[PDB]
Amino acid sequence: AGGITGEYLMLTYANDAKLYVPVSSLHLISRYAGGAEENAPLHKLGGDAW
Amino acid sequence: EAILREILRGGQVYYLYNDVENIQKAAERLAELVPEARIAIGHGQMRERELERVMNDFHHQRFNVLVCTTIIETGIDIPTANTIIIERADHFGLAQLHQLRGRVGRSHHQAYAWLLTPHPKAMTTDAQKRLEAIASLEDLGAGFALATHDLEIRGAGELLGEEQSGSMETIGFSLYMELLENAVDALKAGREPSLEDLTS
Amino acid sequence: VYSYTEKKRIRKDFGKRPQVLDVPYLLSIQLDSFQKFIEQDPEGQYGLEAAFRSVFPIQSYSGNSELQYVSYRLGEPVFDVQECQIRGVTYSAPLRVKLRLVIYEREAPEGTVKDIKEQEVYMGEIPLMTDNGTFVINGTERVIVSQLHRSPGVFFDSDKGKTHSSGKVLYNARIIPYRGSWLDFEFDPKDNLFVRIDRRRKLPATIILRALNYTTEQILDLFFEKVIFEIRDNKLQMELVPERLRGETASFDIEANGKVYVEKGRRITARHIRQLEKDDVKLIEVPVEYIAGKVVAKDYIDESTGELICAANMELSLDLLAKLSQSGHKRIETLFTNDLDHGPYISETLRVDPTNDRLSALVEIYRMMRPGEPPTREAAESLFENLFFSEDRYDLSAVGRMKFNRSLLREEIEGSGILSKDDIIDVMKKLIDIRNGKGEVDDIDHLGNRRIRSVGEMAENQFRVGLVRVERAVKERLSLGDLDTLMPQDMINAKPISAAVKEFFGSSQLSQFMDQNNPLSEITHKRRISALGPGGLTRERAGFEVRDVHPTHYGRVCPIETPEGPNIGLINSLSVYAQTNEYGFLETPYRKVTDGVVTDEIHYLSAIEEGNYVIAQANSNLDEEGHFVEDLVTCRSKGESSLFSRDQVDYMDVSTQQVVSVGASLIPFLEHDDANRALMGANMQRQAVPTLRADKPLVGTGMERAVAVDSGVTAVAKRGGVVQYVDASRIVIKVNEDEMYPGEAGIDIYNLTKYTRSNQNTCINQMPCVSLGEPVERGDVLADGPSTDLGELALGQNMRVAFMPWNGYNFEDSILVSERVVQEDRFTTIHIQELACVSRDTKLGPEEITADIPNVGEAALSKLDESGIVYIGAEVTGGDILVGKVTPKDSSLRVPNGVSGTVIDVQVFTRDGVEKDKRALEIEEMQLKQAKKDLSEELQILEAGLFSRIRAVLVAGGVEAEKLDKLPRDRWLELGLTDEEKQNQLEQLAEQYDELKHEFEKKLEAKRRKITQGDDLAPGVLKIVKVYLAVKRRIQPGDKMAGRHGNKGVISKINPIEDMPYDENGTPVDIVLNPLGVPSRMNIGQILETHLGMAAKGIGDKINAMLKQQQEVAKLREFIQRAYDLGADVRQKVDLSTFSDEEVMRLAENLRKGMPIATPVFDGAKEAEIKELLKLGDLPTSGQIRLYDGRTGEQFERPVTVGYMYMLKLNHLVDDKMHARSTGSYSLVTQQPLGGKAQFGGQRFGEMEVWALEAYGAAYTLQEMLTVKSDDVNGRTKMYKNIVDGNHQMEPGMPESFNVLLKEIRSLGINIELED
Amino acid sequence: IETPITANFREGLNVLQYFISTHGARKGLADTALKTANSGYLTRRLVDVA
Amino acid sequence: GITKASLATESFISAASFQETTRVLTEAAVAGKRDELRGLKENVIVGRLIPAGTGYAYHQDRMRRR
Amino acid sequence: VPLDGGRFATSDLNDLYRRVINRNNRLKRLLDLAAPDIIVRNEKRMLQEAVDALLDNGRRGRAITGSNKRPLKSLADMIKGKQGRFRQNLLGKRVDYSGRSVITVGPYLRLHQCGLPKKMALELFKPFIYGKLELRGLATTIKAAKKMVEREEAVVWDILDEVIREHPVLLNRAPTLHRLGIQAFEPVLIEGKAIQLHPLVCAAYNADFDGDQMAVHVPLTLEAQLEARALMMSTNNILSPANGEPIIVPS
RNA sequence: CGGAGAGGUA
Ligand SMILES: [Mg+2]
Repeated sequence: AGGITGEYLMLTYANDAKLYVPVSSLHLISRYAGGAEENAPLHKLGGDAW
Repeated sequence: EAILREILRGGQVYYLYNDVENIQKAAERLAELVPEARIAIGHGQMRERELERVMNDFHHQRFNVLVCTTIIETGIDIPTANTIIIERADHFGLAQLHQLRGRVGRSHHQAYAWLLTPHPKAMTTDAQKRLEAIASLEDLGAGFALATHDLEIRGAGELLGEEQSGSMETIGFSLYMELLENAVDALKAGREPSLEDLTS
Repeated sequence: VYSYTEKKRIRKDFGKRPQVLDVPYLLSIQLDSFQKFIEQDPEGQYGLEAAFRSVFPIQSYSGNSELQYVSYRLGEPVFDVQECQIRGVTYSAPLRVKLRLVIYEREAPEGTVKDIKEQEVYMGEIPLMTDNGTFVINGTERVIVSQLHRSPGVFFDSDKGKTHSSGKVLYNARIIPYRGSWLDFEFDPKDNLFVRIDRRRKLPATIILRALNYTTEQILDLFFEKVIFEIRDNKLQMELVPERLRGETASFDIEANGKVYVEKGRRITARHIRQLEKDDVKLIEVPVEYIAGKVVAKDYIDESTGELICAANMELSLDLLAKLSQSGHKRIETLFTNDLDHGPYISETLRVDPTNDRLSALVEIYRMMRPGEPPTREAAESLFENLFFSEDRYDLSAVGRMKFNRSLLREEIEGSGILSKDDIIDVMKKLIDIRNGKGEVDDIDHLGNRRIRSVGEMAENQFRVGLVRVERAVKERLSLGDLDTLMPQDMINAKPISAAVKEFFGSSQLSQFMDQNNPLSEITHKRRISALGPGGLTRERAGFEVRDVHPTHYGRVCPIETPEGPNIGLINSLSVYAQTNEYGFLETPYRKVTDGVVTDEIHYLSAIEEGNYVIAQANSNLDEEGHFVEDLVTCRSKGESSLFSRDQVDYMDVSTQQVVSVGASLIPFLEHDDANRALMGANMQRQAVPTLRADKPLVGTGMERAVAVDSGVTAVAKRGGVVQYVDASRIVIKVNEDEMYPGEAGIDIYNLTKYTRSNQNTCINQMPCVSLGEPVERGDVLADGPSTDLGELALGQNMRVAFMPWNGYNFEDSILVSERVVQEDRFTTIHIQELACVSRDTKLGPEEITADIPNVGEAALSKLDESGIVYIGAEVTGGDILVGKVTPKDSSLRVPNGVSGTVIDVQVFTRDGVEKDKRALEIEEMQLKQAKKDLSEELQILEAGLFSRIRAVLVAGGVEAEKLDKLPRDRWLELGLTDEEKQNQLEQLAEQYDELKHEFEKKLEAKRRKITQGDDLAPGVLKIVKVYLAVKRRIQPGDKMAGRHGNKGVISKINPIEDMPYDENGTPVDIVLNPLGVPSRMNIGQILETHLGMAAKGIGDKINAMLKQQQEVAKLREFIQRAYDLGADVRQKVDLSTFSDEEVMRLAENLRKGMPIATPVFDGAKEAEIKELLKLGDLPTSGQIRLYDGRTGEQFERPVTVGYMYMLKLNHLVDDKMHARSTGSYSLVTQQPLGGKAQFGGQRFGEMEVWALEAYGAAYTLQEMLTVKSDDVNGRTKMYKNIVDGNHQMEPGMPESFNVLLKEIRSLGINIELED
Repeated sequence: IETPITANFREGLNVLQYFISTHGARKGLADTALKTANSGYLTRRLVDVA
Repeated sequence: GITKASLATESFISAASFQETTRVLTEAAVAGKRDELRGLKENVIVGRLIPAGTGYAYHQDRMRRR
Repeated sequence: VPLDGGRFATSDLNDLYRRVINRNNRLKRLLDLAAPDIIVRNEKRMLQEAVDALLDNGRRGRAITGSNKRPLKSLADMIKGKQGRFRQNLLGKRVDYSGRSVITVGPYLRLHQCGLPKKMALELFKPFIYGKLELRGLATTIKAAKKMVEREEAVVWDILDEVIREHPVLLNRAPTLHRLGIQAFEPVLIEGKAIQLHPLVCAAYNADFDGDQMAVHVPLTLEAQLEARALMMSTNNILSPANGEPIIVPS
């Protein structure tokens, strides 16, 4: 991230737009609450802004 | 050097950043550049009570530099504020540039109005034209000349419609006068009430 | 040893040099440069990866988010190249790149990541070079030629003495960086070294010296030699080096150690210096006048009072030395000045310099740089520090640093991309040395100074220019707030990249329309070396210095092949073996000559390294070991040729044909032509039209196969095997069992391109040369393209010629062509033209193309269908209707006046949404049927191949001859076969057949969608129809046909057969050339080719005799072996005993029409071999025969030359050129007739032709040609009426284009009028 | 050049002598082209003075 | 020279259809010059007969008429 | 003029005149308003600049630009140079009744006659054919004669042989360097497509037969035909004007 | 029948 090393969480949302968040900020992550771990949908990052 | 020129004189500075997300950063960036300043922020998306709080602090000189967006276009003009520094004179209306350039002064203190621009290749061609337009015609009574030069830069919008300042190829002046006199004849002829009046 | 395509017809190769390096792939520059452009670069220094690492990662302005780059990948083209040419769309590929956006959170300090997103963003459409070298940009196939421009570095140039008229030369030096501000040092005629930057105002160079933190003392220490004086007991003793007195005159008594060495008035001899060295002298007593003019080195301060006695760089004098000595100064340091060896060019500049220290020097540089802006300290020092010493605002490339360090005699060709202190000091020292004469200037047209900027580099430059705009847009958009909701693709627009790559590939001075009326014209247009273009010299402002052929051109650039006319030598063409260095300079191969043995290791020497060694000649005779037979061999040492010892050589040329290009290597007997006629031969061989049936040259140079195969016109086999089905429109190759891949074995398909239209309106059509049931190998030519015969270049026809004057019908350069030539249908060439009709969207409704048009007979609608489009295959003539169109109020597409032909292809385009007509619909139904037939035939042929391999692997482990046919081919898995690895192979092939079944069900629908998809057109039109006419322009008096040796000339009569000069056997000559064109234009190669062709047709006629009557294979084998022998130690050595007695009967079937001969360019067949080969046939070995007249039937005395000259028909027809006009259209602003042939225009009677009538007495003729015929409309209408009424009389009046002039001057403030 | 091309056109020319002959011919051709360009203006100037 | 002797002609059309037209027009419009149509070029410009060959007799007739 | 796509051509003079009219109207209004001196001073400055741009653009360094980073063509730019009126449209101009074709030898010709293709000869002499067809009574209008010539019946070739008969045409080469570069010639009708040229005059024309093209002009009036036959015919130019020596030397 | 650029023939 500009000369530093880091470990991150790969999240593959819809259309394989990868998102990473550091392991330090793990409290931004929760398990799916709908009970549909084999039926969950897939959002796109940020939404259709433009 | 401009900020210390205005501070050690004893007057406030209108720093014009024209952004809401990055102005918070620009506060400490300017504070790090100028330790000798007392900088605070004011923008339109504040809760409208802190905004007037900052303004009534600013009338009483409790802090010199006000990094602020174009809320000062309305202006609450004080005596000491006497140096406006536009951070991005690249993208601004020419009318806006002149009006903010008129927001300083109102005293016997000689004021200044810097217009900081980016690299001359980086700015657009219309941005260039606006910049030599504001740089050249600098004297007393340049209010009319700036708008006269603004015309033929943007072009007068469609005469019979909305949307001032557009380069459209709509109806000309000759046809407009014809339409107006035809309307006058057809109105003055038979008893015909007004359109908006029958909106009553 | 012989490929099966080269066992069909073995070209007898003359020539004695054994070739040590085969010709490279002739399109290596284009293909290798563009694969240097688009390839993943792990080192990261070339192409797209280098541009992405140069621009990305980009920081936002607020410094809270950077956008960084991970990897990139080319997508797949939505269209194929044939469809790209059809629809008129760029053959491009999507550029999918994985950018990665970070976000810094505002709470934590600088350097922290909140969220980091990363997705594959689409940017730009980069066009792809096809598998030949040609891009497809809008269906117009464009070729981008390489450019030959100045390499960034240092150039020590000069005026030759052509300013201020004193005869003084002004040596100047110039640093040209790749990217940054130029620097250049120059002299003034007052011997002052001045500096200037980017042609701004001219400063003293000592200012730049001071700006690098140099005092005056350091300047004088670095730029001068010192002389040591010491005031002592008597005189000013002075330490002297013996060599310091060379070339001076003695002014006093030079005496040392009680020995008077030199008397005054003497020029200091060499004996003086030798005796001074022998006697071991160091010290001289000098008189006081020998300090009275010289200049001190160092400023000398008082040892007691601390005050300065003499300033730095000040001339000493009498009282000056007195005050110096009274301050206790013992040592004096002086400038070793001269007038011929070490001049005072620095000291005088220091004197004229009005600046005394570094900071005022920086201020002076600021005030020269920026008028106005009163300088400060930090502004000036920052300007100078980023003017030449910033890695971002100033950058020599790696080639720049290479040229810089090479030209300054350094050793490190690697270094920083910026300048330094010692670099500028070394440049200054070199310039001063060049002024002193030690060292020499650099000629600019030396190929070490000029660099090849090929397609990869120019496209990378334009892509970087496209990227830097996206950089700014992404910068300001990232500076805009609320960054968490956005994503890559939102801030980054593809439009700047696509626009700035399309303005290069589409409309640039180097991305030019492909000359495409040959294979040779294509393959020598893809290797042009243009000196023009951006960053290069202008076409009409190039002196004779550039246009000459420099002695460095040997082996790198062809010296003969270049256009003649306004740009001679600006558009040079590459040589055969020349390549591009890793920096861009042109390098050529050489054989390394060891101690005494010419080895076979190939060193590629550039244009600079060549000057150090000495290089042998291409044909210097060595014998079987690498030892030269002569002890004095011709060689090239340094831009000049000489005669060197047998051990002194360092390198040999690789091959005898490395000097010439590919367009001029196909001229037989080139070593006998002139160079003007060889130039004309190459430039017209570039223009030959592909005829009806291609015919091999009987006399080639063995380069024909390389030109045919390397260009993409032929269809050559990718993998060898056995041919399975030959059509006139496709070729199917079943692969051999060993080259074939394990999974998806299949068999190869080559869909030949039928009668499509070239760029030059000629017909290109591949046709198969391999018969059914015939083995082919890898690299075997299957289909011959336009003007190729069995995979070798055949541009024209080989024709029986006789050299004699024949009743003046071949007077100046004309040609007399027999009528047998037009009967035998050999020069009749197909010409395909494309006419387009448009359906505009216009006021009062758009135009309908349905047949209904007014004021036409039914003969004008006889050929058009119900839909208004002429049928495919309907013979049209000039003035017919191809597509009827109406004026909303006869806007039809009519055949142009004069052209015949057959309509062979109708294509209709339509915007999506607009309904189509019935013939349009049937066109898409035939297109759907054709695409479905192609895909389904591919599917079933691939099924047959897969099941053939299935039955082939079924031989062992479960063989069932009858069980395999109890069920059909589909269920060929669950049969009896033990569950082993073989069942796994069956599963692989059958499941991949299932994959082919899925490929069918998706691909068919994709092609159906493509066919029914509307196509993007320019706004304003609705539907576009294109009609393809095919004309067969044969031959007539006027069609300009030429030879290979630059003997052009139109033909003047189609002479009947019986009038042609026939020989003693009865065979009529086909063409009667002129002898008078041979002496004055010294192209003797055409006579030598005539004799050699006579010999070749004699051998072919003997084989035809032994074949027409049936004779056993031993006779043919013996005669063919005798023919392939008899060379004076040639290198061919074909042995017919390895031929299987069937392929002899095919070889002699191909040899019955003349035995083809190879004559390599400068190592050709001598006269003795030609005489011997004529003697093998029963022809007279003098070349000439007695030839009876045709009409009178008596004998031409003085027996004349007959032979077989290979003639071409050039693309300067007479159907194209002839034009005439009585009255037509007229121009608008000026009522003069239009100009051109497309416009129905009249010839221009110009300035010179008006003087040619004033020089006569023709006043009336001139008056009508500039008033009545042309300009006076009230005169020309009445003149037309008078001519129709039988009365020839002009009422001239006043020309209208003088009234136009009168109004255009009267519309200024000038009153111009006519008096009484 | 101190070494003349010692061979006629009936015999061959080796590579180096052909290179020198090529130089002579290229000088002649370029001189012809820009010479015609120079001569046209000269004959124009004489025509419009006489 | 032929350049300057062609520009310093008494007829401004014969010096304006030569090179450097704008200076000739200014210098010949300030001075109020007059062109009598004598040469073989100004008659080409204005489209009447050449006064050299078969038009010489016509121009002689026109000169003797006035 | 329109570019066929719903637009019109630029016609730079209209742009310059538009600038002048705009500036002049602005100045007129500002004078009607009794405006302050600085703004009317600036407007008069820019009006003067517009007039200098319209009359002679490029005499000032800042050449005005409309598009393409290209200076506009002013009034004075339509007169100067190779492309002005004087040199391009006045001294030398395009002509009717003219043609152009490749040349071949045809050494059977006499010195006064040159070949001429049937198609070119029919196309140059079309009004003469119309006159003769109206005279013979074979078409009692111009339209029917036009259709007849367009159809090429076998009567119009007889009409050609009646109108070619003794009617010189002027042959011309491209770089007409001296007065022997335009020569009259009586035509002989040829069933080809090349202008056959008697090989004695190739010395005068400097015309090799290696692809040269020559232009055929047709003198119309009686004065012009007599001028061609008396002055310009090939049998009169056998002595060059540069020296008394012949120019019809057997070459 | 506008402009720019690229070629080509004599
Ligand atoms: Mg010629």
